[PDB]
Amino acid sequence: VPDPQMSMENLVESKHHKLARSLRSGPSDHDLKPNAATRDQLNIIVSYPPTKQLTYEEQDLVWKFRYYLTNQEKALTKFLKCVNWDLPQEAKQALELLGKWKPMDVEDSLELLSSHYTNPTVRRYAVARLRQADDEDLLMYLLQLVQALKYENFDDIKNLCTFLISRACKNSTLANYLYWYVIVECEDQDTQQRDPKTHEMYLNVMRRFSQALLKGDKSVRVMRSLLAAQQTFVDRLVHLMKAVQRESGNRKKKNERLQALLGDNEKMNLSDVELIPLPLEPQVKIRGIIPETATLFKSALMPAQLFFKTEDGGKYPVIFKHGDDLRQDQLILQIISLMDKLLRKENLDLKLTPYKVLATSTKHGFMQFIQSVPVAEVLDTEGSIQNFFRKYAPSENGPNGISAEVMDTYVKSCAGYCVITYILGVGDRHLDNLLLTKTGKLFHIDFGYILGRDPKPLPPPMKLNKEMVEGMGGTQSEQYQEFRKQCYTAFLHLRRYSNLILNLFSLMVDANIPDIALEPDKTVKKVQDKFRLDLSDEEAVHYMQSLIDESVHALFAAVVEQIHKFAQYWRK
Amino acid sequence: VESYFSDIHDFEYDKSLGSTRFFKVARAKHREGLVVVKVFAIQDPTLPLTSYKQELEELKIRLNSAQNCLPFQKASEKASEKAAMLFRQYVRDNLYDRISTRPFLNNIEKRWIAFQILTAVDQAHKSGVRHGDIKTENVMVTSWNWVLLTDFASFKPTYLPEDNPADFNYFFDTSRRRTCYIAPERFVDGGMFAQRTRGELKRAMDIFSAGCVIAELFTEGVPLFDLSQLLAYRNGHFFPEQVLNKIEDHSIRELVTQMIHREPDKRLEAEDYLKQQRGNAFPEIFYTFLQPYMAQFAKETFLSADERILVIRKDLGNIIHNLCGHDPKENGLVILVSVITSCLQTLKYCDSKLAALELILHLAPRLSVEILLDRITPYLLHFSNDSVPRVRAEALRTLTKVLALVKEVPRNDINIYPEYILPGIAHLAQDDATIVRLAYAENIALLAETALRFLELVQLKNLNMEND
Ligand SMILES: Nc1nc2c(ncn2[C@@H]2O[C@H](COP(=O)(O)OP(=O)(O)OP(=O)(O)O)[C@@H](O)[C@H]2O)c(=O)[nH]1
Repeated sequence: VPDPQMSMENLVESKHHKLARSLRSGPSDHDLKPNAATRDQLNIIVSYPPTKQLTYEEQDLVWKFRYYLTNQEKALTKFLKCVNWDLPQEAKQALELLGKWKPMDVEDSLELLSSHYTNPTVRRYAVARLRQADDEDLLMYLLQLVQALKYENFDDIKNLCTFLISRACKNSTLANYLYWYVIVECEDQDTQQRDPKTHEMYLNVMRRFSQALLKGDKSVRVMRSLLAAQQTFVDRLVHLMKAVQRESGNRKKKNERLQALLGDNEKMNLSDVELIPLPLEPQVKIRGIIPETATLFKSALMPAQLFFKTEDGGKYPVIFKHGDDLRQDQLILQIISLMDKLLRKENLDLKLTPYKVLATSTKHGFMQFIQSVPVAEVLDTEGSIQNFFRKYAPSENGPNGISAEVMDTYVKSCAGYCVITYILGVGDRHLDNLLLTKTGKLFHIDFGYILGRDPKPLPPPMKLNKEMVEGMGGTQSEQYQEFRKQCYTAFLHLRRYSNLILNLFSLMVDANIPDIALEPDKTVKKVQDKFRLDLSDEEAVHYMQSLIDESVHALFAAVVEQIHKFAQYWRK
Repeated sequence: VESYFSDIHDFEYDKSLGSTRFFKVARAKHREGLVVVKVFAIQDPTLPLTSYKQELEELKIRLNSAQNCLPFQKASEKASEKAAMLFRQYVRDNLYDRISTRPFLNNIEKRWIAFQILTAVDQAHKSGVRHGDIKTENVMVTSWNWVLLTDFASFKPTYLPEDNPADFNYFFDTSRRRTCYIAPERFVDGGMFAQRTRGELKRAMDIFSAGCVIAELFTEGVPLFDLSQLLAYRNGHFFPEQVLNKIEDHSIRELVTQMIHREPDKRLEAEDYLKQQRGNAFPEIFYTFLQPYMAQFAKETFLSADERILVIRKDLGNIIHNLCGHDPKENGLVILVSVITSCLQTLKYCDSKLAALELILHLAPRLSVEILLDRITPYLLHFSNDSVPRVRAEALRTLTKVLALVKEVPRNDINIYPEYILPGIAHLAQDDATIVRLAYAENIALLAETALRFLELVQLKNLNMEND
């Protein structure tokens, strides 16, 4: 169909250009719809990562086209970043545009509560955006929301705040996670020394939370009593840990002391305690600790294995760690939980195993135990990962003698952990930190080295060990190809949500997580570097493939593991 | 992508249109005109590309007779030892761009674009072709608002696993927009998936795809489904109620809602939708005259811009009788203006240039003021720069008469007079050709008086709007 106007100037567009470019025509930004060229540029601008410094041209364009940008729910964040709050006329317009925008996604609404949005109408609005999220999503973000208190105006609490508190009084699951988060900040002595206004603020936050709960009904007061009971329980575990920690001797003597003390309800009141919601998981109601099963691990900090008696008479396992700062793991495991949720949002079930972590103090807390066998024991006892799987998930019809479904969970889970460990740059890649389950689930332990901190010379770029590759059947196996395909899928899916990850890390810049506190200004930036948003989709996949080749040929990785094994053998 | 054109001497690389893992699309110049080339890089030569090439040749033969269907005209297996290339005619605009390029499509143009999409699906089904990738990015629109569905990609995988969708980024998501116009039934449970690459498409599948494409047109460029909302649609976890509630036209909204239906048994045939909406979402004028008359211009026999103007001029009396009757009749005229305006920029003969002006003069009294100022006014000033002095004079005569008919000034043209009308003809008052200066002197008084009438109306409207 020959078209005569194929290569000719668009005369209708040129006409509107002459009238829209006229300085005599007063800015009618309400009816302005961007042309194709403006839309393509606008799409790039609305997609920028929060760390990218915006030029002046985007703010004037977005304002000029402010009535057009009102149809993008995700553009409210970019438009408001362009508005020059110093001009009251522009501010009145900026506040007027905000009220008409299509309500943005809650995932993006966390960005408006960061310290960067200081306008009280904007912050009361940001709370209005968070006000629409479901409690089930809020529980995934409460860790970040409480950190967001670092950016709020401390004076309104001493006198957005009402919104966060209002939801907790209705749902006990949120109240539990909120409560422990507020307690953790109220005990951080480092914050009291570095920012006494904030520490006193946190004292006010813990106090304010108590005041709001106090005004509730008897059932809410009962909720309060449970928190008071909760406080006594954690205090007992800390005292017990101190009594057990003071006992100089072999693991057996400490274990006997731990079990006897847990059993001695008359002195420790830990064998039989009042009904308390479990600190690690507020959805499970507990009656006490099982003394006979509490044991100390052979770690430098000797974690305690604790089995909690559930209301129904069941056993809920939890780990109490003393001597380690679990706040880093708490945030990270929250991030792992969030990464897992995003993949499932796209129906990409990577079979992630997000183990729960809860810091109960700046030095101790509860962590969920996931059934797994240490890789050091697996490698020492069975020789190869396939021998391990053949023993626990034998399937005559499955790949490599392992049930195809079990192998599928292993491949998906291995890929999921492999991608998340690349994204987070986990450094402490010792064989003690990888746990493998009989059902194929893979999870990481001991995140003592994160954000790229690696004491070893020439570390491999991605956590893919020769034993892990042999676990998938080798470079010639179908599962190894299925693993790689899932990695590309996950990389692209997470690349799409790099904005959410950078939004959450931005709220943690003022959170004294060891690897964040080392370079807080660069914390949000480090996550962006892992999203590699600068590469195209083709280059990113080419890069990921190159990454596997670069990681597989790193001969030096095997040498460092043997040296570490020799040092651990001498320490044991 | 441009590097692949170095081996094709009949195609000269022009611009890159997009790059994905599956297909890299670029525009090239050929002896026949502009062409879109999708280049598939052959990484594994053991792939049975001959089987796909034969399928594409079958598509060309099956779709050769469809007027609203554009199959791949050329498939090259070994165009280069590195890649196989597909060639098809280039269309001025894709539907994705057309929505944001001025003039903005009026209600009558929106109905016409929807009507042509349905006609393309109906024709493809009767011709034995199923699209399998019906999206707003594949429904092309020509300079005369003729819709051509292009990029028949029978090589794309038909079925995708629901549980492992990541494998769809190269098959379905080449453009990274996360827009999914695949029929819901084409996602299948991954326990089956771990010949769906080319499982025979049900007609109900294309109806689903057309509904998403038809929806994007009615949602101002707003996609109908995102991957999460669409997968949730198949699983019942998502429904694009917000976007569907965005279809302002109730008649167009009903048609769209039914076509993107998740259950194939509820999707009708393309011919049934045209019949169901005949006289409702699509006025009768589209079927009886617009489609048959307009089909002459989309035919293989090329009508030059000059010939098109003469053909329209010859039929002008019949067009007005068919569109206005003896007398909502203006609804059809918006579409009619598009045929003339698409030609004014390529007219070569003086006889045609005058004829084009005659058409504008006869149609001008029958168009809405918004259409007069937006679609007619810009072309007359273009003709005012024509090489024929008689044309420059007539352009001024035409512009003077057309503007005297403007009784209402659109909000976008309040300052059209001082910055576009008056400054646009100002160069005519000093033209080298005495006939032009004569036409200027003969009309300068009329142009000024017309602009003054406009200013008085704007002032009265502003006074009334201030008192509102
Ligand atoms: N203006 C214009 N745009 C075009 C033309 N050809 C393709 N495009 C656009 O450029 C992009 C090319 O990517 P496509 O592969 O066609 O995207 P798609 O239609 O979603 O994918 P398919 O269903 O496989 O065709 C799309 O936005 C097309 O709309 C053209 O001839 N003119």
